[PDB]
Amino acid sequence: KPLPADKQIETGPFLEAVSHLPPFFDCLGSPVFTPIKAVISGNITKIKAVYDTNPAKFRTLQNILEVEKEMYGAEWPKVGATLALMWLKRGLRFIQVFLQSICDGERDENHPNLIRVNATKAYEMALKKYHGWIVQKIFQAALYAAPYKSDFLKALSKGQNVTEEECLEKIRLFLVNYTATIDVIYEMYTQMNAELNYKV
Amino acid sequence: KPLPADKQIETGPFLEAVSHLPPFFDCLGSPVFTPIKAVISGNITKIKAVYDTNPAKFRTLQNILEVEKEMYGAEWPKVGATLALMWLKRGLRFIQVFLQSICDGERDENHPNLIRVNATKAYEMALKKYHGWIVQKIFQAALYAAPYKSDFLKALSKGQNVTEEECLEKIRLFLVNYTATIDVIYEMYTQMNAELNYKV
Ligand SMILES: CCCCCCCCCCCCC/C=C/[C@@H](O)[C@H](CO[C@@H]1O[C@H](CO)[C@H](O)[C@H](OS(=O)(=O)O)[C@H]1O)NC(=O)CCCCCCCCCCC
Ligand SMILES: CCCCCCCCCCCCC/C=C/[C@@H](O)[C@H](CO[C@@H]1O[C@H](CO)[C@H](O)[C@H](OS(=O)(=O)O)[C@H]1O)NC(=O)CCCCCCCCCCC
Ligand SMILES: CCCCCCCCCCCCCCC
Ligand SMILES: CCCCCCCCCCCCCCC
Repeated sequence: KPLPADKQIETGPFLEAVSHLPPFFDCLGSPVFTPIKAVISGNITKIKAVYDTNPAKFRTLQNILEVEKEMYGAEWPKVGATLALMWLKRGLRFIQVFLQSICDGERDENHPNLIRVNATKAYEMALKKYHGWIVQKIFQAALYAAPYKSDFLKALSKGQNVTEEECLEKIRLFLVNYTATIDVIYEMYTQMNAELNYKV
Repeated sequence: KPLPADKQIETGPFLEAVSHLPPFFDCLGSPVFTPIKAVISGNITKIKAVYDTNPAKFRTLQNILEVEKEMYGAEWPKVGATLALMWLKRGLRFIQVFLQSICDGERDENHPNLIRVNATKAYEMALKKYHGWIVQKIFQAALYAAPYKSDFLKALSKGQNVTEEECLEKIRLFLVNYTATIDVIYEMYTQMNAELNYKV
């Protein structure tokens, strides 16, 4: 759904929406992506657990950061749902940049059947800042398991079997409100000084 | 707790016990192990979700396999809690073999400060059969992140700071009922023809 004019992101609906994302990792043709599915689902579960404690107090994502800042003092933002959402958003941004790169026709002219270049750009823009050497090396190894472009687009078409062109048009439309929402989440972290820059 | 004479493993208590395991992965000094934590926690969550549907019908692990065999016909055992426990047990066996290898004094004489040889033996005995090439390569990369032996033993001592010798004695005692329990789970899969041998 489009953002409301005030740009507040309702937590409940957000959680319902993002919970559709992990199952797509089971559509990528490689069990290599199972642990990624699980880590993202863990972030979502942690945010849901906090929300469920008091759905009014945590009605919006903005409320989560505001309330937790007040609740946790010196340990914040490296705590609670603020931390879980900090990581979740990085995964959401990876997906944004990846999909946008594919839709924008970016490709390796000698491997046009792969999506490695798109995944690498997304990784650099969303995650690499926060990863040490061994994690980067595992990402590089995992790229071998990334699906062929055609197979990837087939994972997104609801089985239906449309053309690549039709699939990409649907992704382009999806990206409008998706990108807008992720941008608001990033803005909130920035404006609240809630972003951390430690490496894993 | 020791096995009852009839060797039935009560599901509730089992779930309570195994839920202590994922947090140990956060004590290993490397965020590389977070996705492993998450995958194991996912197995546990899936078994708990089935159990919670009907705690009497699923009172024991044996009941889970028996009931699901009857519930799911041709799709079983690649379904439900049977599948989740099939994978969980492989992780439990890895931990068994790893700990036992350390306790038995197995080491690489030119890297006695590492636990790579112990992890490799555990991997070979518990998981490698079920992993294709890229997953094996990721395991090998991840070994770089494995803690030094001293640090690993410090993760198990409840903070306390005992000698390595004391830590290993405690692990040896732990392994008695742990190994017995995992052996019963493996036996159940074998006797029910519930084991699968597909690779990921
Ligand atoms: C052998 C086969 C298997 C396996 C593995 C293959 C792929 C592995 C990719 C390597 C990169 C991730 C490895 C490490 C991940 C995690 O360590 C980090 C931080 O994870 C966070 O850590 C926090 C504490 O600092 C809290 O515990 C968070 O927990 S919480 O409780 O606060 O919620 C937790 O998520 N998450 C990350 O780096 C985020 C990664 C997002 C990934 C987005 C999709 C990427 C798609 C890539 C396509 C190639
Ligand atoms: C960049 C930094 C990060 C990341 C990654 C580092 C380590 C990665 C290790 C690679 C091996 C695991 C990679 C793949 C894992 C998973 O694909 C498999 C099957 O996973 C199962 O799949 C089933 C469908 O077939 C169901 O979906 C199960 O879901 S369910 O819903 O049925 O419950 C699901 O668990 N589990 C496995 O292979 C089990 C692995 C157990 C591991 C035990 C501890 C190992 C300790 C090793 C010490 C070195
Ligand atoms: C190698 C990276 C894989 C990224 C997984 C993307 C899954 C989410 C895609 C959601 C887009 C839905 C568009 C509707 C057609
Ligand atoms: C590199 C493999 C790491 C294995 C993680 C083991 C965690 C579970 C250990 C439980 C043993 C508890 C003994 C009590 C002192």
